[PDB]
Amino acid sequence: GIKYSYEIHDPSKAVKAKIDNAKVSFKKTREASCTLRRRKVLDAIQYLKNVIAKTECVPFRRYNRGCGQTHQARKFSIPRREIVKANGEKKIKKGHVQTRGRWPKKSAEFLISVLENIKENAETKGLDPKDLVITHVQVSKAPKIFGRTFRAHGRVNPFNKSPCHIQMVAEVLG
Amino acid sequence: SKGTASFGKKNKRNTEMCRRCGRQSYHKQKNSCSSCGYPNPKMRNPGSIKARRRRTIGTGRMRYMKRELRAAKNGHKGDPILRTLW
RNA sequence: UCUCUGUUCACGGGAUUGAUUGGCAUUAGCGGCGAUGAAGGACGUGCAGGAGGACGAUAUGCGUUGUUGUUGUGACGGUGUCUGAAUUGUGUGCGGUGUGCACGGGGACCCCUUGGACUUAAGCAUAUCAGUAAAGGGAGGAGAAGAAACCAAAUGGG
RNA sequence: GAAGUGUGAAAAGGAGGAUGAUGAGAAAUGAAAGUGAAUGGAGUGAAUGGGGGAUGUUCCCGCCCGUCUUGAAACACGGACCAAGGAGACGACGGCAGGAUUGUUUUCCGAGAGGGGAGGAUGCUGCGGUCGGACCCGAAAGAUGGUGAGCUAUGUGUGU
RNA sequence: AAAUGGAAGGGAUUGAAUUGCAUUCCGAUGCCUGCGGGGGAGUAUCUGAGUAAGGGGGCGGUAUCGUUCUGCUGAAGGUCCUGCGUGAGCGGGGGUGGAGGGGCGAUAUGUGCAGAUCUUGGUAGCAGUAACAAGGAAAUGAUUUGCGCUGGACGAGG
RNA sequence: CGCGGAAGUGUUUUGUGCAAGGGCCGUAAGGGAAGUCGGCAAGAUUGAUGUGUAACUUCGGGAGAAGGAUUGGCUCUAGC
RNA sequence: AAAUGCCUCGUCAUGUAAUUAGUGACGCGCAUGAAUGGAGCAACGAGAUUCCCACUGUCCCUACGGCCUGUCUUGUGAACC
RNA sequence: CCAACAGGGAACGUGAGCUGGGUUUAGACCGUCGUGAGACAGGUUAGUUUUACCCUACUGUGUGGACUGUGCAGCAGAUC
Ligand SMILES: [Zn+2]
Repeated sequence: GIKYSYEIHDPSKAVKAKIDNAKVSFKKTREASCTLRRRKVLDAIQYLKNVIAKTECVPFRRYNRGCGQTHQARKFSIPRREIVKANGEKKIKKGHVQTRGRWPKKSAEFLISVLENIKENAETKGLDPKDLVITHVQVSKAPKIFGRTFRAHGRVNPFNKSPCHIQMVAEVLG
Repeated sequence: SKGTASFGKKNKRNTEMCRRCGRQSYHKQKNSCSSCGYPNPKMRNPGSIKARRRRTIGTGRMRYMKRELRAAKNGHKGDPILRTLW
């Protein structure tokens, strides 16, 4: 099927999981996964369960035209930094305040399924699921699925789905 | 109201299955098939160039004419029993 | 983080290269349907079956003969529901109440009837396209034609 | 009145994931448009280009192509993006040019009555001319032969 | 004396916007001078813009006949890097791929694309936007309670 | 018929609580068509029973002309 | 001076504070007129016009309130250009 | 009535702002003209007003304390 784009060095410490042609919106699922890397595997499962209860939000950064504003999104702001010696010259970099977020909740169930498979694959190799770190997440586009809808004056237009593929790799950083 | 609303009145059927050709084109008030022309003894002249190759010799089974063609390659010898009488 | 732009890996789509039990052309033979019920149509047939193909109540096949031991097959003969010219009819010959023949299918090429307009004339009416297309009737492996009430003006041909 | 051909020499085998097995090979090849992940550089200037220099920029020059037109950057028309397909070829008859083979070539004037000696032929390639669907795509119409009163209009039989 | 705030090109300038001068200087792809390339010319040389249009010399696709080579010790195609040519284009190297591919002379052509509101197929931005759905409840729900108004038969059509 | 009820039949159980601007409606001091091409739109009259009814007129009509009055609940009387 | 009159907002009277409107009267009428039918309105008209009473958010000049949308969430998820 | 009731420009400012009275294809009447089909800048009556969710402009809003200085931009009272 679909191949991994990550090269796993030291394959005794890694774990993998996949889903091909998942029946979930590609754009919403790609936003929900954009803060998962470098988290602990058990802290990313609790973070996605608070998104379903609506106590933490998902930051909307790329596919976000006309999204709602909320106070929970200010936790992902980028601070003002100093960039010394671009090419020998020091410069200054303003920050960004986030302000846009949402609570998808069907993308969050799909990502919890993939994270549970990685947790049961670590048991067979006998390593501690409290020591896993997420080192790789990728959400891609899958082929379209066709449908239809009725418009005024006896017309028909397309009415389609946009699914996706999901991969993940986890590692022990000893 | 000559559009959508006029379509809800179209529940009468004028035709039935023709007993010569098998299409839904035997008009009952006219007593006439619009495809093959039944009950005229001859079949109707086709209405288009393609219509000639949809129903002709060879588009069905040819149950007898195939047999006769195998018999004319061997001089039409018949049943070997009856050959004494002939 | 976002926007633009290098690099590497993974997608998305089906171009390109190479194949082909298919198509297309020219040439040589043949041109083999029907009241002894055709072509076409409807419905059926396998122990376990829908499509297609095959087959007809002798139904997913029977007999004879060749080759086989196989899911077996070739060449020839028999059977063929209900329909359809579809006729237990209509017309007509020979007889004197018996017994024949015609009808439908196909029509590229052939014989007879009927018969356009687009188009060209830088316009358009005679003219042209053209006695051609379309329509109808009648035949065959071809058909039609054919043995001078001819051609001519030589030392005549046939 | 369509669209749709390909696992392999062998099924030796797969089809949620992971761990694996078989095979020469995971399995026809797999471009562009467009996208995801990681990592390097730059930016708050529409972008892109040429000269001259350089591991991005700093100086100079530079309005969007095709087309009709006296005249287009145009408040003239076509063009969101990529692949593949897509338009002066063929026949007949004549002329000329270049080339090949051979050369012992010629029925004249005039309406007629009458009068009376003066190098071509057969192929091959190209260009100009005419008729052919005639460089490619495009009318409003005309004619021949057939289909319809299940919508709707009028008459008539029989019901509500 | 005119209708958005505005123009000796601008900031400015009392001569840096007037007049008269030249003994200095700057400034083209034009001129002179040394090399290189093309085309003419009677061979010591002379001469290069160009739409419509016409002529000469070259590059490339697919095949035929005719000659001459290469591939499982890894061909074509495809991708990245690199050499040669004024150019059309032609070579080599490393991955991928798993079966064929070329040079030279004459000959046959359905012989080269950015456009035609071109044809067919695939794909972006717009945009997770417009539009639509989320029907009163009781941890449970064959029990309790709240709301809406068509309900039951024959024909056509299925 | 309208305005309300039966019978039979249909129906769910973790979206928000309501800015501007829309669609369909309600109430308004004092004035009373000054609005507008134009009383468009809205407001107004409305059932029944006594009373009272003009010009004109094809003598049939006009006519419910116009204009004025009465109306609930309770307890009784009179007629057939 | 009419759904027929160019000149033309004809001239006189009447309705208003004010009348290119309406009605009455006048007539050399660009170009009225007799089944091309002329004159004429009882009854009838979702026909075209002008005025009176009544009534009012039409307006002076706007205010406040209701329900459904919009604003905010989850799911499904186009098009024009 | 008034202090006074000046004159003009902005795609003869302004229809994805409205309205649709003029103009206003297809129905109809009258007058004049034409043998006729029909004609008239002659009169009369009846006659569909589509789509923003994109870029910019403009209005607010967001872009991370407390007390203040000083530059820039806006600018209001008029008449009896
Ligand atoms: Zn038939």
